[PDB]
Amino acid sequence: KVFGRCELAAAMKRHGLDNYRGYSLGNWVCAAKFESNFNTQATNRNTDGSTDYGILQINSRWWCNDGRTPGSRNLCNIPCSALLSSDITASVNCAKKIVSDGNGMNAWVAWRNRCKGTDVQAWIRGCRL
Ligand SMILES: [Cl-]
Ligand SMILES: [Cl-]
Repeated sequence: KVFGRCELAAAMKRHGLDNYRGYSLGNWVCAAKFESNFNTQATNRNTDGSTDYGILQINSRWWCNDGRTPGSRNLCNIPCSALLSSDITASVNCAKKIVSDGNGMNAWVAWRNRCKGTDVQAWIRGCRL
């Protein structure tokens, strides 16, 4: 599923992401924009052989099981394929764990490089919600 901007903002809000660990809704929408272009099916292979999955490009090195990342963990206790669903519940629940791990949203390199220190509220501006 490719979400609309305001559609994704609403789904994230419903699942308790606005202001989670202090990160406003626009931070999460901005992160998703640059990680997946709002496509729940986005997958990308990393140099290390791990793979990033879903709307927030959650990595198989620590967070989900894909069966093909040696020496990995599955800290969200989920198959990586659950992160590609049209229903974002699994991605949101696992993102809550990630952003609580100590470095906040800097866990997402694209958030640090493309969202952090910008007008992230632009990403939810005009949205009813
Ligand atoms: Cl915001
Ligand atoms: Cl923080």
